Amino acid sequence: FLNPLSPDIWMYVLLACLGVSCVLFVIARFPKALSTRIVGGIWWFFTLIIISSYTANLAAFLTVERMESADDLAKQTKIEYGAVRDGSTMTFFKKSKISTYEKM
Amino acid sequence: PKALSTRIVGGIWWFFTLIIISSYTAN
Amino acid sequence: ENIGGIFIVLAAGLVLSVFVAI
Repeated sequence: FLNPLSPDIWMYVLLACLGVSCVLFVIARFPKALSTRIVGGIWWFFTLIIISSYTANLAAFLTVERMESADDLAKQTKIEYGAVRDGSTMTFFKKSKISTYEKM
Repeated sequence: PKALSTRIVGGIWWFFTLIIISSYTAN
Repeated sequence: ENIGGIFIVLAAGLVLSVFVAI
């Protein structure tokens, strides 16, 4: 469930959340409110990208996982398919003049 | 931060509901 | 990849605050 965003990144979620939060320890130890008006606005506009990056990357996976008869078997090759040797079913396909069964 | 305990859990509401609304949009 | 394109814009506003008042 978290793999809709690469796990190389859930740590970098923290690092910047730390690097902004540490400024309150600059204020206390180590214009008006422009100092934090720039940070919180760039931060908001930044974290507002991570959500859209996540939402689209999730939708990009979820739409793809909504794309998956004899035709379905016929028009592909990953799934092997067959019949009992020298039985009426094998003969049916061997003698079928219908395209798809002929393909199979 | 003033009211630390309520606010730090407030992220595990705000970021939590973010997971739902993002999941909702994608689904 | 495109993941990291805005980690620099993130890192842009961080140093931009340091040179505001001191």
